[PDB]
Amino acid sequence: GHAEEYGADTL
Amino acid sequence: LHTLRYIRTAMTDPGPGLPWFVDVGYVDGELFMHYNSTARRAVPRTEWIAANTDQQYWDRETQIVQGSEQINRENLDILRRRYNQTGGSHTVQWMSGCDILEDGTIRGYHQAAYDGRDFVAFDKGTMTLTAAVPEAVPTKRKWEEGGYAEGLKQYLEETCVEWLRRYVEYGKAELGRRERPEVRVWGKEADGILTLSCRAHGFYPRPIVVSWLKDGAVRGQDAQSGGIVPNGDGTYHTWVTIDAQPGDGDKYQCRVEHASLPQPGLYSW
Amino acid sequence: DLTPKVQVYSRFPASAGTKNVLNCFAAGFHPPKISITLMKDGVPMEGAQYSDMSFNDDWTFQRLVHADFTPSSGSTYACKVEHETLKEPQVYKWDPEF
Ligand SMILES: [Ca+2]
Repeated sequence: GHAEEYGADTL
Repeated sequence: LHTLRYIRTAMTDPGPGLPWFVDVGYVDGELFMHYNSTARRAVPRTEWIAANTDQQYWDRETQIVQGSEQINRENLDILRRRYNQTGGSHTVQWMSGCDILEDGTIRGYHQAAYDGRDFVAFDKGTMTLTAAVPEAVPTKRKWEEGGYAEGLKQYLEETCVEWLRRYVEYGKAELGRRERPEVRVWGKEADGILTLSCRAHGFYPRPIVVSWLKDGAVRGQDAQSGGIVPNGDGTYHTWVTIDAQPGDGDKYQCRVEHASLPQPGLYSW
Repeated sequence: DLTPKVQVYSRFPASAGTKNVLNCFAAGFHPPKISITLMKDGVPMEGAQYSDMSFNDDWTFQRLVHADFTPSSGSTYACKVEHETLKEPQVYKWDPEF
């Protein structure tokens, strides 16, 4: 049940 | 109370024969999914998840973590250049998920860490990424410009809950099961001090209350607990010790409180 | 950098002849680069399974190593833990009667 938007992990 | 937790790790030095990227999921404190940079695929860890999910679900899940793997790969270089570091062992940790409490309401979180210390944390109330360190201000600027907050708060409050509500329903028997522990007490005399140890073997669920009783009365003086340590089959273990006078071994008893036992079990030598 | 908290224990209560599982759990350490080995009289044990490696709320890492074995009388079972925080390999002995 991972979030579709993997760009939220950008630093 | 039900909890959903997704944790990620981006390593520089794993080192030999170990993957640099590891992603795992948790349902009420139980491992149900696994992902590694070597295999490059999301795999089921429990019997209840594999029997209730199709390959189309896992193919969708693999594509998501594959994109997340490359972002955290870039994060290791971006943060090294920002902190002006050259090589060495550096780590990027991610903590995401939601919690369902007894009214209570919904509690969602999305926070990161660099070299074991707090870096950034998402606040769904203000819809802004809070910067903990002075080196986290360039992250705040690029994250808010991307517009991730609009879709992330909707996930943690609705989508995350929807996934957790059915995960509990799939393994209702696997999570609600009760396992009776095998309690055994031991005594060892050292430098004029009698040390008594009490161990509980293979119990489920995780909550347990272990105490010492001298001559019927509960004694917490010089008592040490090793906490709750997990086993390779899903069950739990705990170790408690007490410092007593030599020859007073028969006086002490081990009080064990668990869901599997209707009444607290007293154990002696 | 944080030092690892190691605990050695068996799955079932120790008894000679009966099959058991030896466990070694290390927690509260950083970085994740750790070497954990289950030993029988200094010799590394066969059929050892390593954990997927997770981390706690305070960002501290944890790993569990388990191996199927039969406890024999006279044999000394111990766990060797190697980390960059320690300049010496820490050996934690397993007591069947403690
Ligand atoms: Ca969609």
